[PDB]
Amino acid sequence: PKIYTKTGDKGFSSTFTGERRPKDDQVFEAVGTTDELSSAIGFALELVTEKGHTFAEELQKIQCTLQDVGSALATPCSSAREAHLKYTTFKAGPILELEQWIDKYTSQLPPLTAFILPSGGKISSALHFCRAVCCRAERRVVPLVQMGETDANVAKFLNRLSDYLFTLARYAAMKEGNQEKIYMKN
Amino acid sequence: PKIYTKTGDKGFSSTFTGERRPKDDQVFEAVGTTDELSSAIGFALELVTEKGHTFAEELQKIQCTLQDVGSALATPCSSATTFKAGPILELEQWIDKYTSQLPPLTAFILPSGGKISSALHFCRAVCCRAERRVVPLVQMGETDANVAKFLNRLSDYLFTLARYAAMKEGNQEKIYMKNDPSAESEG
Amino acid sequence: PKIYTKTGDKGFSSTFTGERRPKDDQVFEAVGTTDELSSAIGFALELVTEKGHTFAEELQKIQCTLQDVGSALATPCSSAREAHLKYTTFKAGPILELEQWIDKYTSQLPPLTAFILPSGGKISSALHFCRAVCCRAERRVVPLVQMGETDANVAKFLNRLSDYLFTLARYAAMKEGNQEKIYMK
Ligand SMILES: Nc1ncnc2c1ncn2[C@@H]1O[C@H](COP(=O)(O)OP(=O)(O)OP(=O)(O)O)[C@@H](O)[C@H]1O
Ligand SMILES: Nc1ncnc2c1ncn2[C@@H]1O[C@H](COP(=O)(O)OP(=O)(O)OP(=O)(O)O)[C@@H](O)[C@H]1O
Ligand SMILES: Nc1ncnc2c1ncn2[C@@H]1O[C@H](COP(=O)(O)OP(=O)(O)OP(=O)(O)O)[C@@H](O)[C@H]1O
Ligand SMILES: [K+]
Ligand SMILES: [K+]
Ligand SMILES: [K+]
Ligand SMILES: [K+]
Ligand SMILES: [K+]
Ligand SMILES: [K+]
Ligand SMILES: [Mg+2]
Ligand SMILES: [Mg+2]
Ligand SMILES: [Mg+2]
Ligand SMILES: [Mg+2]
Repeated sequence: PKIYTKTGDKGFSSTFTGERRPKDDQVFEAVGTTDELSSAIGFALELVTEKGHTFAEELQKIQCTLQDVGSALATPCSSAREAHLKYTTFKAGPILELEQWIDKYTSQLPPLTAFILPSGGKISSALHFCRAVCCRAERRVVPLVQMGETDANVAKFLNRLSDYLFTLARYAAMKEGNQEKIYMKN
Repeated sequence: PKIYTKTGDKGFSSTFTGERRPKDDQVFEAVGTTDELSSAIGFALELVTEKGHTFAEELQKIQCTLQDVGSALATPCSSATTFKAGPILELEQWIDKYTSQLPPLTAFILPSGGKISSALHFCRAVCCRAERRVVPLVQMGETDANVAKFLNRLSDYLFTLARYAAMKEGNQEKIYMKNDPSAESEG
Repeated sequence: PKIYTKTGDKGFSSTFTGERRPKDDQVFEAVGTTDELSSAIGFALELVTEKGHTFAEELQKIQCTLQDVGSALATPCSSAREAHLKYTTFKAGPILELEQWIDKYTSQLPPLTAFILPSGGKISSALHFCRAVCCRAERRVVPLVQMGETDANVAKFLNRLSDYLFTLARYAAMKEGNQEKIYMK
């Protein structure tokens, strides 16, 4: 069977529960923005792997969890059978692991005091962009959690992930020798 | 007449029909996201040309069609458009060509496979976002249905091209593996 | 302190004026998309500095002004008090400077066309992506201007910045001796 089924050609698509919705539904905005984040991370990962940083494995693990995020988002509670809710439950384990990684890098960084510019070299800049896309994904998940469609832990993970990406960007810039850019109005 | 006319400085702009709409109108959201997609493809194209891949001209032709998509979107029928299906069938022929050079997809791949493949997966995700912005305009009857079908087919092409580029470069794509640091998974 | 306060874990966040609003509120969509634009420019900047182009300094100054844009957006006029005027005020100066920079490059470039594809080399193509994200940021700020939440000059600056990014992309392509790709039917 060809990759193009054409069943999505008139603007509808399927969730994991089998429910079909218009493609501009909040579910597909959330699934799609999570995929956009994972794709941005995938490009940043290519810059890590080539430039000799060592945290590539952490970003790959995050992409795996982002697939679990996408699967949970694609399983709205309002149309989920018993057997589907195995995919709606998003366990909190990965959130705790992000906190442990944030702690690990924070020990090696200078104190964060003021706002910094998104900068610090190619990899740090890419990770700041990933961070911004992650914040956008969070904004897309918030209404689904408010409507009872999605486990609150999905949004908690994305909230914590933007802190991880911020911290990893600062870590990468420090390892490259690039000092943080601080600007204050006036 | 400089490039900055300032006619957009109060938050309104003009469609191709000359109609004034606020810049957050669904028309400009669709036009803008199609332009974002074309721009992402343009950056991927730069990486493709550096590596010497064969499909640089296909991506350039796609950018041309995306300008036609933007033109159609900027011409709502309510204030008027004809997007032919030709480009959709050409995408299908290209997908078929690359699919014939690849194994069937068995594993769930992550966005990965090299700098070029990963850039194409990002273009794929932006293309899906463009599709979501065009769907309400088609459903309202403002835009030719073929515009949404082209964007639907294009994310399939970008996915297939990413896989094809990784194969030609000899790069290992990453596959999904369950991440369960707290041993909470049941099955 | 841990950077993760978890006060955002239930879908709400803070404005600079002390409001709590849901994270999908238009204020955070605008703040977030301006941050996305600044981060995209930061990546473009790294490509520019690898070639030692002096206009890296213009891109870094723009990142600073985008921080001021974000601060203004995060300080909605509906809840601002007297001391918040330091952040709600957005003067016309940065807009006029973009126009001067646009004029500077335009006098060195071939006549303007509306039929170039996003192209012209890695730097030029990256700047065309930044331009598209800039237009998206502008779309997120215009409803806040309409609601009286944000200074009109904030949207004017983002409008002008798209034109600057377009012009700088053309200028980078020319300096590299790169032919831009042209639309064909
Ligand atoms: N534009 C989109 N944005 C976000 N999510 C999407 C979009 N299109 C589809 N999806 C989701 O991603 C899944 C796979 O996408 P796919 O393109 O195979 O589906 P489709 O567009 O419905 O069908 P087809 O492309 O074969 O016509 C869908 O089942 C749906 O859950
Ligand atoms: N922020 C935006 N997002 C998406 N599309 C836009 C945006 N602004 C304008 N457009 C569309 O793109 C076309 C060209 O944009 P341009 O920036 O020249 O228009 P403007 O902002 O209305 O005018 P000016 O920038 O000269 O004040 C416009 O005619 C309109 O159709
Ligand atoms: N997802 C988002 N999109 C856009 N802007 C955001 C988002 N989350 C927070 N903000 C804004 O950015 C500021 C800093 O974000 P931060 O992540 O520290 O806040 P939070 O998410 O509310 O708290 P925490 O992350 O500690 O639980 C916030 O005060 C808010 O103004
Ligand atoms: K498909
Ligand atoms: K968006
Ligand atoms: K203009
Ligand atoms: K969009
Ligand atoms: K935080
Ligand atoms: K690069
Ligand atoms: Mg947060
Ligand atoms: Mg223009
Ligand atoms: Mg599809
Ligand atoms: Mg404009």
